[PDB]
Amino acid sequence: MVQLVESGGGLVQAGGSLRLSCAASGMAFSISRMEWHRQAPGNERELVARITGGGRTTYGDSVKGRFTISRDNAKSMVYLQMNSLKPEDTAVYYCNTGYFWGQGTQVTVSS
Amino acid sequence: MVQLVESGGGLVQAGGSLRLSCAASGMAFSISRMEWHRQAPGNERELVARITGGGRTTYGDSVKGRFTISRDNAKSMVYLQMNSLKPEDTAVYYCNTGYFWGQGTQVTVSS
Amino acid sequence: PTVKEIKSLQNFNRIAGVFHLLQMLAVLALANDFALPMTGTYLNGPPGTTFSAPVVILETPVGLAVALFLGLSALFHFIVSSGNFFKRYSASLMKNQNIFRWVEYSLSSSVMIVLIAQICGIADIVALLAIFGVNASMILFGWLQEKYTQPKDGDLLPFWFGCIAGIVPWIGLLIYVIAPGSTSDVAVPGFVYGIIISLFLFFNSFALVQYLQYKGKGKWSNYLRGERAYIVLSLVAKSALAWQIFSGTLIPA
Amino acid sequence: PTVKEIKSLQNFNRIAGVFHLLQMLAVLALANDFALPMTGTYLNGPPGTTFSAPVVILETPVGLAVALFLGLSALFHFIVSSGNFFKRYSASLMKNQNIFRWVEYSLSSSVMIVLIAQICGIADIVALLAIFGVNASMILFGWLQEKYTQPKDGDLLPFWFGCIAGIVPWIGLLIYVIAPGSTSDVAVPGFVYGIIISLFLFFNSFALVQYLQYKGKGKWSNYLRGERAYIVLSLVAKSALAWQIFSGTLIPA
Ligand SMILES: CCCCCCCCCCCC(=O)OC[C@H](COP(=O)([O-])O)OC(=O)CCCCCCCCCCC
Ligand SMILES: *C/C=C(C)/C=C/C=C(C)/C=C/C1=C(C)CCCC1(C)C
Ligand SMILES: *C/C=C(C)/C=C/C=C(C)/C=C/C1=C(C)CCCC1(C)C
Ligand SMILES: CCCCCCCCCCCCCCCC(=O)O
Ligand SMILES: CCCCCCCCCCCCCCCC(=O)O
Ligand SMILES: CCCCCCCCCCCCCCCC(=O)O
Repeated sequence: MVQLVESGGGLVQAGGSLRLSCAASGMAFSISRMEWHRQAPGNERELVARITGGGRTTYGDSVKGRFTISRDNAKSMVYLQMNSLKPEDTAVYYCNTGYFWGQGTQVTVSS
Repeated sequence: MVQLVESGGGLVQAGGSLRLSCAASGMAFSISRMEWHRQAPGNERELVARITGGGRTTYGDSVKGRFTISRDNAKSMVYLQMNSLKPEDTAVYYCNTGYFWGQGTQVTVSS
Repeated sequence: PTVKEIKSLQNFNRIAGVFHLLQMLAVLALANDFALPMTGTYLNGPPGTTFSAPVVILETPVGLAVALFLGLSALFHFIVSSGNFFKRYSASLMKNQNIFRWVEYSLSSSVMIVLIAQICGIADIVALLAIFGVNASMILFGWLQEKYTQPKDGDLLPFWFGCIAGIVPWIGLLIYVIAPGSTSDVAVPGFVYGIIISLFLFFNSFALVQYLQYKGKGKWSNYLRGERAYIVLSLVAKSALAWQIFSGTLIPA
Repeated sequence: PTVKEIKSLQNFNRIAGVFHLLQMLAVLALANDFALPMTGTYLNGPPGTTFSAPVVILETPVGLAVALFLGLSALFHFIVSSGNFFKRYSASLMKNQNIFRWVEYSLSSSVMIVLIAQICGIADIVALLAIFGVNASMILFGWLQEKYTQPKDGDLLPFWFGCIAGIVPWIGLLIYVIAPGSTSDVAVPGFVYGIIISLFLFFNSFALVQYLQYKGKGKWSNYLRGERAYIVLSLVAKSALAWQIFSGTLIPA
């Protein structure tokens, strides 16, 4: 069974910064590709980042220059660094792979 | 780094039975071959069992019909079941691989 | 074979090359960024004792590979319809052999089969390199058969050798499709089956055309029929494969 | 070639076969139980998204493989020195070609190269299958070169094709020996280097003997010299390899 567990998030101000973490389970972590997804309360879904298991990185054209995704092998960790937030990113974030989803976390930005 | 940690052992009577366990670390556990070694206080070393990572099992010609080694993937576990003990197996047991040893455990059999 | 029959092949080859070029340009312009890995699992001790976790060595982009195996054919079909090259081409056709075709195939077919094997779930680098070698060997066997024998004489040994040396990659594909010994509950998609079946049929078609050309019946005694068949099948195969990968893998962007 | 020269080859082949049989029996009697795995890493989703941990499909024992590639040569050398088989053998030698040799080699050399690749740390099944195919293709190219051409005429195309199609496995071995992109601190032992270097030299020797036989100098114009060289090198190679694996892997029992 594949289990993805992520932590972080919470409530911050407009100029704050966050570091969300996701931990993986019994798969081959050094080859597989990991993703981060975002859902707003009232919209369908989006895409945030991909890491392709080799180093290359692609974004969603709406968070370019603000977010940064990285991975750490030998511990099975996926880190998302969010800097210079805006008062519209109130949402729920999910850690994703080849359709093995996880229970997302809440991010709130005040005025 | 490869870390092997085993637990079990202790003091028992002549007719007792034990179950030693060994847990492995950051390697490919479903392919690699695991071993169990025994050292008596006053002798050099011996061999107890091998599991060859595929299912086959070989012993040391002195414990045949008494010991049983098994492995469990998806949790990285190696189990050694000792039955019908004799008052000569007082020793220290080690969990072994391709020369990445571990800190052994003590087994004592009374009269 | 008279002069006019060899003259029409100029326009035939030019049309084929133009079609290949247009398809390559479209694929380059429309594709997104997709990649597949080449990996490797090394030892960590004595020869058969302890291994290590797999690591990723290289990453193949797909749009560039598709553009590559279309551009190769475009370039060769434009080369053949050149000047002195066409003189040597006609002279060689008068002798019942062609060389440009095998030089093209020994690269195009190898790239095709490497991509097809990679989609199915094969990642080791040595497997891909040896598949490349096997396919090139099959094409070279076909070249030797065409060079050293004569139609209607009943000698078909290099053809059988090429048939023997061209079935290994499909056995490997079958093994990874059946997947013996696995612990999983996710089924293979459908376009994988479509690709496998279609390309197997096309390869069988190429082999059959070779056999019928060198059997020498009452109708196939003319070499230009086989030449035209080899051009048309090559023009169809490339297009049949390049637009099945694109729709299903490269499209959502 | 006269009658007596073809007559001595009976005793020559018989001696070679007896030596092979004795070595096979000794290896079978003395070896312990050692095994190496054949594995496979499957997908767990879309074509390029998620993989699974490797699993072991098969296990090769080593003593039986060694006994196999010695027994094959023993059996063939005893077959050639038979009755009507010897008549056909002499008749074919009169025509400057031999068929038994290639039928033997296309299996013996393939088993050798599979074992050598497996010791270095290659475990995928498709890699081993394709290496088998490549080696067999090289031997078949040698067969075609011997069948379709004549000495001293200057045609050496299938020889070059066989040289091209026989260098892939050694490139793979080199890649896994250099080990790019790994994260480890354990060095390769010495007998691995010994095996690799010695067997590369022996393969080069076989190719050189073929080339010198078909060049046609003032001394090598006799075919029986090349025949004797092919027997002796085969008798040496098998023994040079089977006793390097045994001392270092199979011995501590
Ligand atoms: C790799 C990038 C460069 C590839 C270029 C290869 C083709 C170069 C032009 C060769 C054209 C040519 O005239 O062939 C030279 C001769 C042919 O002799 P013949 O058939 O006329 O008797 O003899 C030969 O054909 C030489 C044999 C080698 C050519 C075949 C190459 C096959 C590539 C396999 C890749 C694994
Ligand atoms: C793009 C062109 C391709 C994929 C052409 C491939 C041609 C073949 C697979 C045909 C190979 C042949 C045989 C199977 C046996 C030997 C004769 C050949 C080369 C025509
Ligand atoms: C046990 C016998 C063995 C390993 C013999 C192997 C023979 C070869 C590796 C020779 C192959 C040749 C070439 C390299 C090119 C083509 C001509 C051959 C077949 C003699
Ligand atoms: C050389 C051509 C034939 C090659 C045949 C190779 C067969 C490989 C697959 C056999 C696996 C049989 C089942 C393995 C045991 C299991 O179920 O885990
Ligand atoms: C050197 C590898 C090439 C193959 C030649 C070796 C022949 C044996 C191949 C594997 C066969 C496995 C047989 C297992 C029998 C059993 O169930 O115990
Ligand atoms: C077809 C013959 C040539 C094949 C050449 C294949 C080369 C594969 C090895 C290249 C790796 C280069 C370094 C990779 C990046 C890294 O250091 O991790």
